Amino acid sequence: QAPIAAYKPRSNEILWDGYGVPHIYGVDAPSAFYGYGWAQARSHGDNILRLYGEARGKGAEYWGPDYEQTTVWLLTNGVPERAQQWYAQQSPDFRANLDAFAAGINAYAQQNPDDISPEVRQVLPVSGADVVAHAHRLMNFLLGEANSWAVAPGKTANGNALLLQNPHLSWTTDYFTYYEAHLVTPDFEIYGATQIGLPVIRFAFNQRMGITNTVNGMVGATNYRLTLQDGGYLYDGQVRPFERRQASYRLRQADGTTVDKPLEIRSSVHGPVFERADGTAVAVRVAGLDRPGMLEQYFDMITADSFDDYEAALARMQVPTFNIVYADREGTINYSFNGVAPKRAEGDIAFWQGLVPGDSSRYLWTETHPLDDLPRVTNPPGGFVQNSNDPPWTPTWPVTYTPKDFPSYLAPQTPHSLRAQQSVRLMSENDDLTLERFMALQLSHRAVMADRTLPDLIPAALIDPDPEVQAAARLLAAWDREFTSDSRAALLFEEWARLFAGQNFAGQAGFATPWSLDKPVSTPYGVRDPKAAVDQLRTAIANTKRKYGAIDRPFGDASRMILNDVNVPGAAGYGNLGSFRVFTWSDPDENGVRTPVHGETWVAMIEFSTPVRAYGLMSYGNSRQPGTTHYSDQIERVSRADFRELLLRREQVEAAVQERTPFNF
Ligand SMILES: [Ca+2]
Repeated sequence: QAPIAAYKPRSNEILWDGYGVPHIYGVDAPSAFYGYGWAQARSHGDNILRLYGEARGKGAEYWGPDYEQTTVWLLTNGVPERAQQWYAQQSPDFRANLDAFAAGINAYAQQNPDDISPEVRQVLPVSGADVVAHAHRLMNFLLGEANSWAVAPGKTANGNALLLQNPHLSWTTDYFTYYEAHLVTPDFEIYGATQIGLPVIRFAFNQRMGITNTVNGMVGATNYRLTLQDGGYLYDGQVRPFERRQASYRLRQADGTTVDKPLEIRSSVHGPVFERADGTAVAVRVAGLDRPGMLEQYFDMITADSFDDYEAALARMQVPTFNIVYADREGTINYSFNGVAPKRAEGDIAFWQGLVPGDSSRYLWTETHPLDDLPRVTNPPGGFVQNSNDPPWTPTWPVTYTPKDFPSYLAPQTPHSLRAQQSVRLMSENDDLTLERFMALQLSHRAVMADRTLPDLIPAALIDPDPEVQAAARLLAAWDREFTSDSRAALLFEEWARLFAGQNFAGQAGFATPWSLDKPVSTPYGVRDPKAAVDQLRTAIANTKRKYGAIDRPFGDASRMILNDVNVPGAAGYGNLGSFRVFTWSDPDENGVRTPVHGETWVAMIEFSTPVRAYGLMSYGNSRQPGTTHYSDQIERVSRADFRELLLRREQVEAAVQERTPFNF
């Protein structure tokens, strides 16, 4: 009935487990934030310092030409200055948490100067405002894939909600690195993953509740085509002069000196002006520049004492983008299509994504939608919600709204990917779910596109006079259509699909029966032009041999996951082919070996039983500092889908501790 007793820390300490996951215990909130900053510095200090240096607008100054483009971009959009403003505009209690986090990073570096790379030492000390700037850059001035599931009690065997956290970002891009951690104070507990440098956990759960995120592509900014005339720009039939402001920055030279570079910032009524290569003057207008509370909003959301508290925090509209999914031990699940969306009187999403006329107040929006204007689903009749980056039109099944219920500029009405179709199928078709079964369904790696095309392609290919084309057809026909390590037909099938549906597998032109929202998990279907498709198979056969050495190389012999000296077989594949579990394989090297560019990173599954039970893995480990043993130590488990029990209970943490860091704050 009531959740288990909350632990009351009596001293400040980090207890590290065998995978480099910090469990940070603080006697108050600022102590916990300090421990967290320390931990992030230990695990990811070099890259965090680099990113903070950038968000300062000092990339060019610290590291030179390779960082200049970002510096100009951030200074033109006023990022470092606005961050100072946002910092001052924080509530006093939350500002103190940001200060403690920064102090934690500084203290780590001070105590361990040998762990900080020479190039990023000049960044120190860091400040609460540096923290705010990085978050500002990440959310506003930086598409990524993810899956998300929440399952209501009545859909489960035990009667407790289930939650999947499953973001698919790059395995290399530094600011997209996820980090796993656990924070405990007398007043709250949070477990989960977040991007390095963020002082709040974005993929969080505790004994009461949890949330996950996916990219919705919230159209938060407008690009306005300006009509230049007589030194200014035409607007409402009149010539307006630009606002002009002289700035400057330092650029590091090869000889270690810096050089002063002038930067003129021009602005129209819309916002700062950029000149494109072709000569088009474009004004960029970003919504939600006046929303300083995004970090505190996430923090209040994840530490909410009830669903009502959660929703009230969400409704602050300080988080500019993202689909957000929620579940709790009380049994509530919710999907929210979130972000800061301008109110507009006309135009669909395509109009607002292109260049909008910058010559008229007709297109100058000034207000944004409250939470209640955006697509949301709570405790639907189907007993689940999902999003796999599909437009928000099948977040549950049966649906609870249609496209007509919302302004046409909020979200597209384009065909749902085969991954998103699988997502809906896997939840809706299963009842009486256990955590074990939930996890088994997460591993789904079906070549759904093969189900949609092979029935037409095979017989067409078998009538080709080329015996090699015939052999390829039989190879494809014998395939179980799963992306398993041992599959001899999967690589060939991918190569054919690159032609049939484009290099991203999203092309629609080749199906016989087009996608339809009336049949949203069984269209598109069929091969429109079978003879043409056979010609594509012919080309694909040559492509497969060239890339991999044969038409029947085992999928997991070519597809490997390789970190340090760990090299294990791959399984699952591209989302747009229908694989739910995603590994976006790179192009092969000269030996036909390829690895994930993006895909599964932080993967966690939580049952809100009492106490909660949760399992997870992090593909690229919990640290990327040179010399760490916690980079390649999880990938072998990933290759066998061997998830770790995630440990939130004090006795569990104490039994797993491999390193103890007492701290003072
Ligand atoms: Ca050390």
